[PDB]
Amino acid sequence: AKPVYKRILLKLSGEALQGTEGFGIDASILDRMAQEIKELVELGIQVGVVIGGGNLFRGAGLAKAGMNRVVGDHMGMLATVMNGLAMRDALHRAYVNARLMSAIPLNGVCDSYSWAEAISLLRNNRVVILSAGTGNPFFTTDSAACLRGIEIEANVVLKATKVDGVFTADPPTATMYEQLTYSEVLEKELKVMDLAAFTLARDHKLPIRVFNMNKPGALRRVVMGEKEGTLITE
Amino acid sequence: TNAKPVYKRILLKLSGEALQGTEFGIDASILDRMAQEIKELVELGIQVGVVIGGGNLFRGAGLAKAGMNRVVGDHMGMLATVMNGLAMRDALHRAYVNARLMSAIPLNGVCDSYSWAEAISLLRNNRVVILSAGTGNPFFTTDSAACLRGIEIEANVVLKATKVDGVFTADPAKDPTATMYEQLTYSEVLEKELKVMDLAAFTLARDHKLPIRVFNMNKPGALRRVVMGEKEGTLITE
Amino acid sequence: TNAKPVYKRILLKLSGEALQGTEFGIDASILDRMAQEIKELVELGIQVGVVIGGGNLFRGAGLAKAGMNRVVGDHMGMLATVMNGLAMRDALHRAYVNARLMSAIPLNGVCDSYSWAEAISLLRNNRVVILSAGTGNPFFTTDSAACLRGIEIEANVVLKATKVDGVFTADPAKDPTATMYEQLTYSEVLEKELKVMDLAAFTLARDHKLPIRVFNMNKPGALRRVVMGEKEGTLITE
Amino acid sequence: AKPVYKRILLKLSGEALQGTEGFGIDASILDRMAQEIKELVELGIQVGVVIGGGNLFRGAGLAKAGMNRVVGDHMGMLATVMNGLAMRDALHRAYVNARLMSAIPLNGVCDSYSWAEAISLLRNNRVVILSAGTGNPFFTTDSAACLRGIEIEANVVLKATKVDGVFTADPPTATMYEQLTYSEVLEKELKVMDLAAFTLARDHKLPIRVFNMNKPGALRRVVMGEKEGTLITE
Amino acid sequence: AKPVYKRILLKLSGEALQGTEGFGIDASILDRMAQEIKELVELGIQVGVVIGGGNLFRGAGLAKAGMNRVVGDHMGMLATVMNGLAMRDALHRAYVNARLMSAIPLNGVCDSYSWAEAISLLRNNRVVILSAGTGNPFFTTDSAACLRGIEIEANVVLKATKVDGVFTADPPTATMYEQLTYSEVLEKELKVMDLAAFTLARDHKLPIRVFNMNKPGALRRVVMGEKEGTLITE
Amino acid sequence: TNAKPVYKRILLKLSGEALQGTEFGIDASILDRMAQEIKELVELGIQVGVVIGGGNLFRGAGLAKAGMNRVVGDHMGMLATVMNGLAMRDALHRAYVNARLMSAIPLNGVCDSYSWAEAISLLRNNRVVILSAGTGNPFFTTDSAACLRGIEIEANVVLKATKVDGVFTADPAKDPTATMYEQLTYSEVLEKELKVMDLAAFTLARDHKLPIRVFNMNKPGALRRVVMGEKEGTLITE
Ligand SMILES: O=c1ccn([C@@H]2O[C@H](COP(=O)(O)O)[C@@H](O)[C@H]2O)c(=O)[nH]1
Ligand SMILES: O=c1ccn([C@@H]2O[C@H](COP(=O)(O)O)[C@@H](O)[C@H]2O)c(=O)[nH]1
Ligand SMILES: O=c1ccn([C@@H]2O[C@H](COP(=O)(O)O)[C@@H](O)[C@H]2O)c(=O)[nH]1
Ligand SMILES: O=c1ccn([C@@H]2O[C@H](COP(=O)(O)O)[C@@H](O)[C@H]2O)c(=O)[nH]1
Ligand SMILES: O=c1ccn([C@@H]2O[C@H](COP(=O)(O)O)[C@@H](O)[C@H]2O)c(=O)[nH]1
Ligand SMILES: O=c1ccn([C@@H]2O[C@H](COP(=O)(O)O)[C@@H](O)[C@H]2O)c(=O)[nH]1
Repeated sequence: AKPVYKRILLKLSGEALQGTEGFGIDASILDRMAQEIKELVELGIQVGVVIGGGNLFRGAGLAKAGMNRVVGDHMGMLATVMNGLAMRDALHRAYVNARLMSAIPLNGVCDSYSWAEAISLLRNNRVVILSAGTGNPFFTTDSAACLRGIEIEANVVLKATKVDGVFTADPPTATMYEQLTYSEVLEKELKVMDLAAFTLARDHKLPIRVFNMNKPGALRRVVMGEKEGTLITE
Repeated sequence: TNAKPVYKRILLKLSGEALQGTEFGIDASILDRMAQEIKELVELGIQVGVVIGGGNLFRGAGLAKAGMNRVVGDHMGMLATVMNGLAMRDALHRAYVNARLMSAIPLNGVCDSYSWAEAISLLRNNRVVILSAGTGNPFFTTDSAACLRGIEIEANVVLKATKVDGVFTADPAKDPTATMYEQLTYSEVLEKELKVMDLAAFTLARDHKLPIRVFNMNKPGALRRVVMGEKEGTLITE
Repeated sequence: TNAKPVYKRILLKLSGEALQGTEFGIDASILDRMAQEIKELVELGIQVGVVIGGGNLFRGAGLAKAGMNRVVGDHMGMLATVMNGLAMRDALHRAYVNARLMSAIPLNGVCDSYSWAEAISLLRNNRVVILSAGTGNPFFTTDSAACLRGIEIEANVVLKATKVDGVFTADPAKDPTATMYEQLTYSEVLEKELKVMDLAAFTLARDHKLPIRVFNMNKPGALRRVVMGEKEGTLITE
Repeated sequence: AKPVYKRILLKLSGEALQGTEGFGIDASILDRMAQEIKELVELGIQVGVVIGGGNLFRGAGLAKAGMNRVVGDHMGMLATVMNGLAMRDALHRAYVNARLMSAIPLNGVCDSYSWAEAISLLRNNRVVILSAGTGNPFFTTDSAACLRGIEIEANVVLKATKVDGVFTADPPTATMYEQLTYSEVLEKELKVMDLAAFTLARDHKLPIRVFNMNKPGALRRVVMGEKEGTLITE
Repeated sequence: AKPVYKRILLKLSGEALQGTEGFGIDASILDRMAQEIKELVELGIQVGVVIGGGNLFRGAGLAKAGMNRVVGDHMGMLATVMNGLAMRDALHRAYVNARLMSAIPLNGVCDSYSWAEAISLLRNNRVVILSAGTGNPFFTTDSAACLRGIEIEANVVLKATKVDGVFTADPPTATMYEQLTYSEVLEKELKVMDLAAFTLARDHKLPIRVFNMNKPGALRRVVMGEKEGTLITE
Repeated sequence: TNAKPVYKRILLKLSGEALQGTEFGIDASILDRMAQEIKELVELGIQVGVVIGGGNLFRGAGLAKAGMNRVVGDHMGMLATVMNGLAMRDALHRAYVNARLMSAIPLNGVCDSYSWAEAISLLRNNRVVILSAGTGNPFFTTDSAACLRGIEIEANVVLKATKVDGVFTADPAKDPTATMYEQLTYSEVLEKELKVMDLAAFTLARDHKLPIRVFNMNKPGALRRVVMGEKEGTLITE
């Protein structure tokens, strides 16, 4: 029983790093993720990680309050660097080789995203954390996850949510799909990331796997080709 | 009326805490009000350098206790100040106030990299200069950056904006015996072991005779009072 | 005469193709003419942001088919836009037009690194701002950058300068049935599956109600016609 | 029969990468060069590569058309980065470790030229591609080839041209020299790169070898000390 | 007899690199230091080096002459980069893997200080040279030595002076202490670096060892836990 | 009186040696005087670009003989020019002269990164532009940078400021037969094998017809004499 993927693009939503308070970053979750990612690295799986920032700031949210949307999005991107920073540290303290890259240059703190460098790091079994998403306002980290996934030629984009997967509707009667095609998602107007991102993933045939990052072992199951979450291909 | 400001150039240190205003994150309404108060100083001809905190988001020390490497915790803290500096600058722009955001740690694209020469030139041109990422080094606080930058830009005084009317004998929101002084010397702040800033900062401010006035920025118009020379906060001189 | 421009700020997207003008490379005479036309807009008080293409030199997709890694192909394409931006800026300077070249990917020394705050400040100061390297990311086109930057700088409209009078029903130089519309809605450009820009861009322009006018830049004075509100090209609105 | 050089500075003229049309970049040529350079790397030869840009833009040429010479030269230098980019990729797809450096910082795309880094890469058998020449206008990549050659202490500068070597005149009667001294080149006013470059190579005793990059195996022959092209020393 | 420290922060004062003239940099001293540091690296000791600049420029000194103190300090910091440059080279010519980092970004010349990178280099037995001190005016390299020492979690800060150690007064009757506590230093107003630095080292319990860098083998003795110089702890 | 400068834009190359003035390091009083002389040129409407040497601190070649790798020696030399550029800029600021320090090798924070477009814009705005780190490449001297930058900014002339009245037949402080010419052609400087600059530089200046005037900057007012067209130093033209 060997893993089913060689290189993956793990997308961690920012809310996944929140404690009970539903804000900031929660050490315990980060520490557990480091252990789960550690296991994948040992399993020979190359891991690229795109991290969210919504647990701190959402540009759109700041804009409604009156702020210029672009500055709000810059803050949001910065927030992802903060999460990337905390995640990288959790990885290092777990003795996992990891490099934090940023689409927005932040000398000293981490390194600027570099495709060539990124590929070289992955081939050398370094966990590469991609922060600041796409580097542009008006986008989400989901778009960065798909863009970076395509860029590093990941076998799949693993979207870690707080739910088991894709449901017929936000789960009383709602059931969970095990597999879907981009066509069926759109057709039924199912909820799987932002349209710009999904569309991007579709046009490039980047398969997506929606799974629950709170269910311990879920991540491992997904890479081991075991029944877990929903697969989106076609 | 007829009165004129007592300072020509100041280093205003906006504490992160004071940017919270209930519920963490940033309180838009507070930022919007500060932009109006700073706007008034600019119009009054006062050159303003602003060092902003980040404790309303992250404190390295706090993150370290949770297990994180202290240096990475401080880097996050410094980044948090850039986030506040970003929000503050925007509030300034939307209030039609010319402002630049400089960062101790280069984050090119989102804001300027701190530059002393540039900073002086901007201040002389009546641009509000926001200094973020504090000193750029871990193991320090923005209070140290406020004193360092204040000395660097040759500010006439460092105005520490906080949530308390001044320098108390103990945290007023936790100790009912809390009492604040209206005047203190660098010395008295050493014998009375009073809290103003981390000794590292204070000492720097002392050796260079940089006066410090602590006031509450939650008090609308308090900053203006300070600048006009009216009874507000705690003055700390030699 | 008596007429005034209908736009105060525009995002002009100069397609690489239109910079070819026979024989690949860049056609000096075309650049020189564009500088004169843009010069006129600046004098008319119109703030101009320019997103320039690179397909007259390299197209990532094209390089990929030849065997190159798509990402490196797109990086070359983006660099190609910087080359055009460089030539265009120079044409602007030699025409005595204040202009800045910003690049999505920092190439410090040769040109400025794109900065939103800086860009707005330059536009307000009547500086022509040239945006190169498009969005800075592979898998996108400059058309996406034109829409993104247009939204970013709050342009009143995106003017797509091409080699055809407007949005045809098919490539006019290859299909004799080719016909262009004078008006279309984001919707009609979806039902009629008409070609304007990559859906990625268009969609962005739609969600933000950024109007788009496609015109031929090979037509001397066509840009001026657009800006003055005269019949030219294809207008795409909501 | 082992190679005769340990570290070399390979100078590829921009026109060498042009297809039949005599413009842009031709995949096939790049792909073949990657194979030839691959062989040198395996032979233990450390390779530094200075690439031209004249197959895209020549500052002087742009200036005559009316452009400011400095901007024309900046475009020319950028053109070399484009070639460096394509060449590096050809190297990677041929499974050859290679790093593209630039005298003009281009964050993300490639790395900024760094002498220390360059030496370290060469010692680690990484092909180092130097683009943007000297970084200054009013110079040619030939000057960069000599400057970088001296900098990395290359044993020789291999100037790859479309000709077998140095002739008595641009080859009907013209014959090819097998060896020359800097003195004889100047004396007879022979055509071997720009004066600024040649002079630089002379003052530092940087030997030069002019050879035909279109003649398959020529490069290998030159490094194997076999009769090929012209040698310039003294 | 194995060494007593694993990672150290070696602080070289700028005057230690001066020749007889008492100015500039003296090759011979640099060459000897490279040999002594080489030995530590081979002994498995991870070495971080903070270098001074007072052998070239002191901001305070330039200020008295009329210059703006900040610009004077920038020159002073630059001076440390010059020493760092010369020291790194001495290390490379002695075949010691070394990287020069700077708190003030100096593209091409060396690398910008990076904590993560620094730790990674030390773990890989690379001598890391930290120049431009803290990067801020109004500080000394002694403060940088303590700050960087704490940052890289060095076991001790070795302050190399022109004296055997800490004396009761600048050595006729003055005697040398073998061990002191931060409290006794302050209490007796003993001379051990700047207050800002010492205080910093104290608050973090960073032990300090003052020793003579001119006494050949002194450095080795200190790392071998042999009687040498003064220890400052508590 | 009634006289006007003969140059509109010059490239002033301040040799490191001339910054020594007894005892190595920099002589504050010399820097202060130069600031006053340059101040006068700026007021006279003359645009000034300044390329500064570093030999008063480090010479790569010199360091190499001692055993250091030549490239690292040259990097130190270039850094030395940044140190002089820093001191010179400050002397200019304290003399109330608008000045920018640009460096061939980016040292962001302490000074601007050299930028041709920026440089021209600064000169046109009467800012003294100081160019440090010479050409940015090892194996060259600041004399080459002076000629290169001079050509780049289209200076009317390169003024080589040294410690000798002009171009002598041999080092005047070591050879008593030393004699200087008042006029020379690029050719004569080749047949007479006279010393002005490294052939690499000179040749560049020749091919572009960049005139060169060598004068002593230890002579108070000599720079002004040159600019006013009065007998001073050695003129080297075609
Ligand atoms: O490429 C990107 C990615 C994210 N964001 C901003 O950063 C936040 C990151 O949070 P999220 O993607 O986790 O929701 C977003 O809300 C948004 O404001 C962008 O502007 N661009
Ligand atoms: O020079 C500085 C300034 C701030 N900080 C960090 O960033 C936070 C900024 O918030 P504050 O407590 O200064 O408001 C601090 O808690 C600290 O962790 C530093 O590391 N260095
Ligand atoms: O955001 C962008 C913009 C452009 N390009 C690349 O650069 C070329 C720019 O030319 P154009 O086709 O947009 O004119 C494209 O073909 C493409 O390969 C990108 O990778 N990303
Ligand atoms: O250091 C250099 C090297 C090249 N170039 C420019 O870039 C082009 C590169 O092409 P070439 O050297 O292959 O002819 C030149 O024509 C020239 O315009 C420079 O300005 N400086
Ligand atoms: O963080 C630092 C370290 C040093 N210096 C300056 O650089 C010189 C370095 O020499 P020293 O620390 O060896 O005395 C100091 O004199 C001072 O002017 C600073 O401004 N900040
Ligand atoms: O383009 C340049 C300019 C200067 N230098 C170095 O820096 C020193 C600058 O001093 P100078 O002799 O030009 O005054 C030179 O000795 C040399 O080692 C270079 O490497 N390249």
